[PDB]
Amino acid sequence: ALNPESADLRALAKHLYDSYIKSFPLTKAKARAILTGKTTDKSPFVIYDMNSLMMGEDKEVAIRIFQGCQFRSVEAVQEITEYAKSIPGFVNLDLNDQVTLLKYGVHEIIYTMLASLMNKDGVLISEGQGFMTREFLKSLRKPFGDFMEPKFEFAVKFNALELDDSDLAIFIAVIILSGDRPGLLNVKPIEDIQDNLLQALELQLKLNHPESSQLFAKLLQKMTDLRQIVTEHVQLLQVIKKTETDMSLHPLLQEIYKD
Ligand SMILES: CC/C=C\C/C=C\C/C=C\C/C=C\C/C=C\C/C=C\CCC(=O)O
Repeated sequence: ALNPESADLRALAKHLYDSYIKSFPLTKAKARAILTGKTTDKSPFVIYDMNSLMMGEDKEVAIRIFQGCQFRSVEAVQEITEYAKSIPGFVNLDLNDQVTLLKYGVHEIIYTMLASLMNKDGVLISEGQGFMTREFLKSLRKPFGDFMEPKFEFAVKFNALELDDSDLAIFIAVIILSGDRPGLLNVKPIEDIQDNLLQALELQLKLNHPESSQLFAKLLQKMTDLRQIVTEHVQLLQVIKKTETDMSLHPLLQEIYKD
């Protein structure tokens, strides 16, 4: 009994999933397959101590690792940015609002997808070839040992929803196209787009998780969690700025944070 109205939403869902697969080299599906011994050819090298770290590379630890994450983030911003362009209506919006939606949405999206590469013990690195334990990270020199812990806590709770890539594709689209962003010139156009995006997600979740009662509301509530993650990460950098005057925060990343 898929009426003609709902039929339009499915088409949107498929389009986004398609652009999602095409913009992100390491999907949750692949991540899970690596993480759960579902292989012998895609198993990762593990880093849990200083020795394994150096035995893993095939300037100091804490700093070297931080610069690393910096490189990746910027790469992610680039991937998320290319995904944005595929969202119907996004490029058609005011150029300025396009920049605002990205600057405010990029990190909320990065933490959402990061969960895909995490389990309670650690996180995949280098496109899945490596796996760095939570303990190792939670032990790095202060205050770097506090950088990852908050994301892990999100991940663990967030992964309980058991969402797959097709679900995520729409969710992250909903995140970007949010009219309540600071400095938006024309909120209306943006809200019209989020409206059917939320309509797409709801059907998507409905059909794909017929048993999960109120999955739509549970997922939307998680959006609060992402926000706090961003908030405290920000003041964390402010500290790193002061304590490490010789460390360089990538310009692209520095531009996103003037908010
Ligand atoms: C361990 C670093 C070395 C290589 C990186 C390879 C893959 C990266 C994947 C996971 C690494 C762990 C965290 C990085 C993920 C997101 C960035 C973390 C915080 C955001 C920092 C920011 O953008 O300000």
